[PDB]
Amino acid sequence: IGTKDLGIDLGTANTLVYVKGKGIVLREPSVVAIQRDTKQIVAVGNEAKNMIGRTPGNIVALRPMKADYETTATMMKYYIRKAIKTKGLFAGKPYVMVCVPYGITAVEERAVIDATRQAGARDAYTIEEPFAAAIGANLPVWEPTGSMVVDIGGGTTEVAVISLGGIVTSQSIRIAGDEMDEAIIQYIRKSYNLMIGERTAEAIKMEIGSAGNPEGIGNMEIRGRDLLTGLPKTIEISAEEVAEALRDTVYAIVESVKNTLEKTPPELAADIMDRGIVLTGGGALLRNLDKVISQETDMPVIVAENPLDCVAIGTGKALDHIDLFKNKARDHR
Repeated sequence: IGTKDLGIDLGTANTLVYVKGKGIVLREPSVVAIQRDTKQIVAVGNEAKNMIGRTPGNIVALRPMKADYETTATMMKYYIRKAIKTKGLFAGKPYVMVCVPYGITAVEERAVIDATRQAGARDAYTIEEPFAAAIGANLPVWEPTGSMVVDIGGGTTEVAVISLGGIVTSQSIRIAGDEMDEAIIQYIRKSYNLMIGERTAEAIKMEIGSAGNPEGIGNMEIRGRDLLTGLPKTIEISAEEVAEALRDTVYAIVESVKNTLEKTPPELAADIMDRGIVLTGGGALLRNLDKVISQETDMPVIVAENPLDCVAIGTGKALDHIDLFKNKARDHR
């Protein structure tokens, strides 16, 4: 009982490790450096970032979280080892709670667990990302009343209705932050014959992006490739245009919220109408998305406190409930 148990959120962009009794102790990019020819991972996280910055050549920089067995095991080994400052004398390895995407299958869950134990966990358990998000957002997930979370990440939006320590109904769509970026890229290509890159698209979304009602958000000067001449060009784009670019993405997200509500038992949907829907993840920060989802569902919608950290916090808080997740894993044997 001397080694502190761990919760790990291996996110698409950032990895966060929660240590029982200590909180978030590790905040590192979900990045790996591999040897360009032998495809071997030579650094992880901040160490990969530092090595990339020293440009030693013969290295390739990768974001492997969108994982295969050996990459998970290698990344887990690094993060577990780095987060644990001291070991127990009689049991030097932690129990580890691993955040996994919604809809993970049984065989996949056993593979994640195996990779985590290979990485040095005494034993390992999994928790679905929207359930971790609801726990970390402080929703009353253990009570017999309905709670709703909408976790908008990079590659997926997950919607879940929670009650009594479990997901009652849920939906996941592959429409999130990455797809907002792509919609912006495609709108600018079609409207201005201009090809922008990923950095500029993300910057546009962050600086003047919104889900609707973009009054006073402002305009931005952007640079990219004139598709006629192939030379770089600068134009000014408006928050109004960006809002129109993001419309189909936003309403796909709204549709997934509605579709989940439609599959939801009436009394749980009634509870949510009363307490409100909570948005988590980086995509929850899209200006006015809460207002748009609220307007389209006639339900209260709030952005969670600490929306970027909710999943990792909930993965750590799940350590006070290991019996539940123990039982969940034995279901998926």
